[PDB]
Amino acid sequence: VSPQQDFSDLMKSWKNERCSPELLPYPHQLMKRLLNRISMQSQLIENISMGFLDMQNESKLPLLCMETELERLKFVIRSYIRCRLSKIDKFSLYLRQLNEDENSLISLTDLLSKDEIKYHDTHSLIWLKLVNDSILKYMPEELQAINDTEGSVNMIDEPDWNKFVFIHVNGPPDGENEFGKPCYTVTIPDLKEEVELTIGSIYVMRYEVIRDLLRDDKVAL
Amino acid sequence: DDDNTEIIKSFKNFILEFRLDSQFIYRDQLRNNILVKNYSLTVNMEHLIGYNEDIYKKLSDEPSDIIPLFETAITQVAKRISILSRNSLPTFQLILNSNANQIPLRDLDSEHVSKIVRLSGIIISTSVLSSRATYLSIMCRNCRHTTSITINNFTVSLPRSCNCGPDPYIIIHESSKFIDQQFLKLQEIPELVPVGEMPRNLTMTCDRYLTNKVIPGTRVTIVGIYSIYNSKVAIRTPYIKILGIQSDVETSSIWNSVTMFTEEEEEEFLQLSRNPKLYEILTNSIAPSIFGNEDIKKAIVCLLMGGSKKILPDGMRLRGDINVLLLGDPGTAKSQLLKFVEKVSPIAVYTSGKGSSAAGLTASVQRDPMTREFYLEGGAMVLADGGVVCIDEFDKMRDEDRVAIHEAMEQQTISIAKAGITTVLNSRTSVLAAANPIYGRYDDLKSPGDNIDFQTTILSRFDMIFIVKDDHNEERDISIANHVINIHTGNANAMQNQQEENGSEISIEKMKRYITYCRLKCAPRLSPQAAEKLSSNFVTIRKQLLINELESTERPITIRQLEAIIRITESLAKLELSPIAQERHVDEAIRLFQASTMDAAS
Amino acid sequence: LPAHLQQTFSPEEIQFIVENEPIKIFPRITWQLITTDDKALNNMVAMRSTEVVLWIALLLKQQSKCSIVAPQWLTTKELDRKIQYEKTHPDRFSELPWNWLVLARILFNKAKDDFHDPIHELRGKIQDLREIRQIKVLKGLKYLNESHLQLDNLSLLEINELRPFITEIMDKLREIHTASL
Amino acid sequence: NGLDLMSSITFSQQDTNNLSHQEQEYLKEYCDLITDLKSGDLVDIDLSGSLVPPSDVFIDVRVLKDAGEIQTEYGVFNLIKDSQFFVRQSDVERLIQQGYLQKI
Amino acid sequence: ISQFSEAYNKILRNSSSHSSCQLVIFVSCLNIDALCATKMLSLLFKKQLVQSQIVPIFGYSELRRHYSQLDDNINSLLLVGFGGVIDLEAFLEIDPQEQSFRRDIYVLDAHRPWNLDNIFGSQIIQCFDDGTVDDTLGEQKEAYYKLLELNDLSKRKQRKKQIHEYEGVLEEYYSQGTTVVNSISAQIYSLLSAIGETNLSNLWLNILGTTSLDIAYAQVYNRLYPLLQDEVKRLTPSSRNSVKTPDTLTLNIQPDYYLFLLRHSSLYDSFYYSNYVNAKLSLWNENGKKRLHKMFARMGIPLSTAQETWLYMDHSIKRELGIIFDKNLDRYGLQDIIRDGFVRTLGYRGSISASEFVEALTALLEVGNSAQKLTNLRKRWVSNFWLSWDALDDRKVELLNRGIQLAQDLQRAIFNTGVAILEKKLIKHLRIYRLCVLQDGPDLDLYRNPLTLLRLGNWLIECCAESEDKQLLPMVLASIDENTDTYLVAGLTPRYPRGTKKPILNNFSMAFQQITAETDAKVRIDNFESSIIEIRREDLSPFLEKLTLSGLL
Ligand SMILES: Nc1ncnc2c1ncn2[C@@H]1O[C@H](COP(=O)(O)OP(=O)(O)NP(=O)(O)O)[C@@H](O)[C@H]1O
Repeated sequence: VSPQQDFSDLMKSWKNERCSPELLPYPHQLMKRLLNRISMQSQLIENISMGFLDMQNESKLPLLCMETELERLKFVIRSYIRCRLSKIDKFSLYLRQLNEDENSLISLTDLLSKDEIKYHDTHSLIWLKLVNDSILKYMPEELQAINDTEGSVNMIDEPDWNKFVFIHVNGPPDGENEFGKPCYTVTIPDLKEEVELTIGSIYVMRYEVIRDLLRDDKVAL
Repeated sequence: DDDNTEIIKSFKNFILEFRLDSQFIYRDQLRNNILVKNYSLTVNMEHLIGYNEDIYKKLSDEPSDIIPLFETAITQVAKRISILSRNSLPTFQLILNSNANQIPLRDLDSEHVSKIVRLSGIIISTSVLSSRATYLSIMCRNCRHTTSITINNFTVSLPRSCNCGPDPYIIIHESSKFIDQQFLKLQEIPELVPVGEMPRNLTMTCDRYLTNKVIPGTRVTIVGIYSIYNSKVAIRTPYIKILGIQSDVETSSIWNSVTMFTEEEEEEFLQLSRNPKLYEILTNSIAPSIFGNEDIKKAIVCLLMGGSKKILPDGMRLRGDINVLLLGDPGTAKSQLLKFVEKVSPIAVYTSGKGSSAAGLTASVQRDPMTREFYLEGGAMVLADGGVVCIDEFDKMRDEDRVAIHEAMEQQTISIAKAGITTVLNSRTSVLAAANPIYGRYDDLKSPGDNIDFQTTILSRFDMIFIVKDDHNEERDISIANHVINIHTGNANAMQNQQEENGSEISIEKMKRYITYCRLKCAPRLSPQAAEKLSSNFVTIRKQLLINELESTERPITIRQLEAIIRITESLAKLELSPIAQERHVDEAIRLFQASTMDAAS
Repeated sequence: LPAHLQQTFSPEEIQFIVENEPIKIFPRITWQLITTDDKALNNMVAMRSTEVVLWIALLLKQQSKCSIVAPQWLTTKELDRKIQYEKTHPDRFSELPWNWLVLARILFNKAKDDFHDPIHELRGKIQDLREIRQIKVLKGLKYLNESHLQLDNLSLLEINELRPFITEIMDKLREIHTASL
Repeated sequence: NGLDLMSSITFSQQDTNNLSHQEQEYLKEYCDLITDLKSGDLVDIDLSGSLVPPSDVFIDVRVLKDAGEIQTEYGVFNLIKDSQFFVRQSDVERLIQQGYLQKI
Repeated sequence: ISQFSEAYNKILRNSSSHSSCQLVIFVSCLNIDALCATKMLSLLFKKQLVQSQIVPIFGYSELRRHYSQLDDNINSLLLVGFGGVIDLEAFLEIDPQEQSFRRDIYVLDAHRPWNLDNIFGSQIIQCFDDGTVDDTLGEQKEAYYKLLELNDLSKRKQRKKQIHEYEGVLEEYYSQGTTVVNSISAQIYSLLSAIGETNLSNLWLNILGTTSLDIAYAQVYNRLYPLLQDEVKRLTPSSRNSVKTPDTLTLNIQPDYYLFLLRHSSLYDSFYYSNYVNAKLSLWNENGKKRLHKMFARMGIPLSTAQETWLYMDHSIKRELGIIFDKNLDRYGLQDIIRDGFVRTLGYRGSISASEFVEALTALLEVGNSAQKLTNLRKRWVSNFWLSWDALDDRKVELLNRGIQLAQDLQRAIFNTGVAILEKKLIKHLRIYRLCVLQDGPDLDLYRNPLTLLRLGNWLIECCAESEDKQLLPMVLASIDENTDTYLVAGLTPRYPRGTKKPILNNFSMAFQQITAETDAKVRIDNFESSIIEIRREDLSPFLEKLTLSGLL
């Protein structure tokens, strides 16, 4: 609830976001209080700003400091969201491949923001308009579907949990999963054995094997 | 030498310390080039004079005794840069250039000897690669003492100390290290300072990464050092050792080649292609001098780009790009024109011969009278390969290899079976024929053919053939005659072209880089129907010139003429930077040779 | 659609990251400011050591109503111990503040006046530091294999600037290797 | 889009005719969709704007043959040919992409 | 008429607000005195974090164009180099706007005499003359307070006679030679000094600002060395090297020379395009050419070494250069070259005297790029003004060097041209004044620039008159290329040979006004500077007959 932890995990979400292999949950539970909080002092600052016109018949330093703080914080979430919107487009089909399925975790309110689901299907729909009126007419029957054939392939892609990324390990230690020699963690790779890990050590590998540790907040990217 | 070692420290200082705000340019440059395996660095003498004047004051004094020292430190610099220790690392090259101050060649005597001289001139001919020592070691013929000499630059015979005597040492050839040396033969610039006399050639020598940097026959700038060696009183041969050498603009070019890239070119070259006037603005690039003659004026451009050259298996290959005739009455501007044309070419040779100036128009292999053994002496056509062919006086060309022109233009080659050598060597050179027709306007009331020597076949060998006829006619003159006095003083027409530079026109030293640019991309090609159009156009060109010949008129047309007009298409298209060619695209190439078809009708 | 970069962060951006780190300053001044992530402060004692975020200090240093302290890690005699450790440990990269290269340019741009003799000194020491570290990087690059990477101590600038090359490549490695089965 | 005040995709994307009509309709329909992302936030965003991080905070922008002034928003800064300023990052973002402003 | 601290701390009160501001500089105009002054001033505003628009006006009338064009909520105003003669309250009008008026205006200049409207009747200004000219100037004191508010028959001609005494007094003021006095830069320097700030930059900007005019008189500039050298003694960058250092790296005094482009150009051509060498040693002459080679025959210097680049001349030739000069140059009357003035150092990038660094700034002014064509053109000049603005900025030294070589280009045009006019002998002694005219030649567009003819006729007045005894005479030059005969024409005044008895006060500022008060057909005061006007060839020849009489001076 600490306003600083808000931005700490906002950057955590952002920094993890662009470097991420594929789209991850929308942190509305905390962002919400943010997207309101921004407008809070966005309105306040103008009261003390026009209130600074009341002394006009000196200290603008924290004035434009506070002002700056906004655009600096507001820009933050931009790259975060926009990147997601992109990965949505990039994955737009797979998102529906997980969507039509029952199991397991779906868009819902759970993965996408309301604007994100709207943008999602409106984009894939209008995409369908554009692809259908132009190259599907002209649309022989087995070709009438845009999805798996099977092969090859198509999108499908990209549930690539396998991809390589840079990481930096951290957690508020019991001193759980800590086995030594100085520090945690495992676990062993799909085709290989354990390395393993320490928090002071940055260990680059498949996003799958490490993914849980992003979910656990056990490692930075 | 510990004095020289203090100087060594002085240069290590010079590198580690120096800053242009804030990166240390030479320092970056090193780790940059060590992965280039350049093992050399180009240093501004002005960042040096800016760093410490002292070291230059002594450097400018006896640089020869220092230049290697300068290297012995920077070769150590890589040691403290390339890797950490506690291989093998080659002894560095250094190449230094500076804005300096230009000096003319004719005035170079004594005085400045054993110092730095910036100067240009032009290279005539490249010597063959000659490798020289870097490290060598030797066991004694008698005591078997193992000596190690580091041979350094810049003679020095082998030291004899461990009968033992007089000097019992022979090179360990197995373990030794090496470098190339060029031996440039280069000539003063054509313009200054011949006075009355002949141009001098003063000999200089490249080594290592300096070698093969410069084409034979291109304008260049060398800095180097003026020095002497005996070479059989005391009468020792004048020369200059070379550091560092820099190409005169660009020249870069060779090989494959260069851009590099400076992105604005692609855009600026594409915008050219988006300019509908670009073809015609190229036409307006060609003669700031010549107002009018727009026809042949359009004809020059299409050659330089290179035309279709397609190699299809088997070894059959068709030439590019083509040939052109400037033959016409004096007053054509065609020599003035040609003296534009050659300066346009990135690489070419201007021939008014006979062959130019003293050149066997084809390479004439001539024995080295020393150590016997014929070696090919090169040729104007040979050196001009992949470049323009300039010809005046084509009425007078050497008759025997006139045929080698009759051949090289077509088969893109010259076969020399003479003496020992059988090698068929490349001239892909594209000819432009500027000769003056027999008796001027007198071959017009006659048969216009056989004008060129005794056969009409030369025309077939050529392509875009153009007869320039200037009658004394009104007002086409009074405007170019008006153009004249402007052209002369004060360049009242040469100012008027500079606002067309800002408004429209090309800079033409640019035009080099343009034509260099789009000749290195793969060959353009027409879509099928413009070709079939060449078929119904030509079936009537040929039909027309049999029917024209219903008068039993001797002549002119071939099947290499149609194909000739083909190559003009891919030329004018290579302007566009487009893999294809449009119907009308080709069509103005048709209207462009169409005047030559009436040259057949006249 | 970001297009650029896109996976990797722009150095331009990562500087925006590090600019969010805490540091000490020497205020000239004796509302609130309110802000968000700031907490502090009440009117902050002039000419005393105090902890703030970087970018604010950057801006007030631009008004010169504050002075930024040199990080206690950043000094000549210190760089010596670290670079020496670097030469005697051909494999490990030793130890660094990790936002440092950015910090270097950042401070030298403006904060230059506060240090004692950084000029013509540290920029060289860190150029060389980055040098031997860079060759340690590049030489470590032959062990490059799937799937394991220990970059251990390496800076975010250091890393990010080269990110595309190991990432993109290593995928071409692992993919084909496990693909063998 | 592009950015204020986009205020239209008209003349933007110069292809116009050259871009096939199915794509023309599609594209303009798609930025019709993106306008709804301008509806969703409520930031205010300026997703189209504010691509690159802020600093700091004030710059000097010079105008290139641009008038102007359109400056009714906020306050009127009087655009003239060869006019530069000293101003915060905020107002820059629009006329810097609008092509009017230049130097950073 | 106020000390700077007051008006400055007051402009603060109207200074910060968002959106800005509202106050703005008017850079005026192409004359260099503002440029440094504006820049330091710019930095000042940038140091106090205050938004300001930056306007590079050119034309005098163009000022009216701009003030009337867009100023809305503007609460305060800056202006430079203008209104030292004509009042804007008349020119703009203005009119009262809301005591404690809605808008403040600042105006700076060294040109004299001030307008009568300038010190008194404070509305727009906020007269900036302080503390230069008090004077008094007790004549404007009677120009109002005796004038205002102005037996009944005999006191009528009495009141009108005393008023005619104030009329005949005040008539002489405002009718008088117009002259520059002090580089505004040092005013803003002592202003910045009053505030307590001194930056080595700002003093170097002061140098360039003061130095800006050094081809023109001094006159206080002679005593400005102390007002500067002392500040150079006020700056002690270090007790000692500290080699180099690569940074700071700051200026010192040294043997400067009136000789031109010394550091970056050949010593030969340095003597050769140089102004002081020209007239004294007769440069258009081949006689003085060979005679110059006699100087090296006393300098022990090769003609080659004269063709040499300054960077490569022997350290020996450098150290002994001045002493050599002392042993020789005193022969031909060249003893006044040597000057002890100021030289900036970027060290590794080289060192440049102020005097030198001036010229390339003046290069970017004319080069380095139906009545609408010349407005578009003036607009191009104002465009290339900015490249000179950044050419003040050290951050890019490279763009500066453009204009640096360009100086060799400029002078190569000029020097050649002047001689070209000398062997033609285009001089007409007339009676009252020497005058010439240029009908045509190469690069007349380059002669469109007020400064090209300014430098030109400067070089040519130094040339035509050293003296060159006797009785130095004022000058005028003219040229045309395009526009149907705008005939750019400028007024000019003789420079003494370094030994100035009097200020000398150009009368053509008034005289050209007498012709604009005359038939004034085709005459154009569109120029900011009274020294120069546009004129049509059709009426310029009678403008010349009307220039003959009445001779005012
Ligand atoms: N546009 C122009 N058209 C014609 N003549 C020109 C033109 N511009 C310049 N000239 C002048 O006229 C001459 C043109 O060359 P020209 O008289 O045709 O000799 P040439 O034919 O080119 N030399 P040659 O090949 O031996 O016949 C030059 O010497 C110029 O002085």
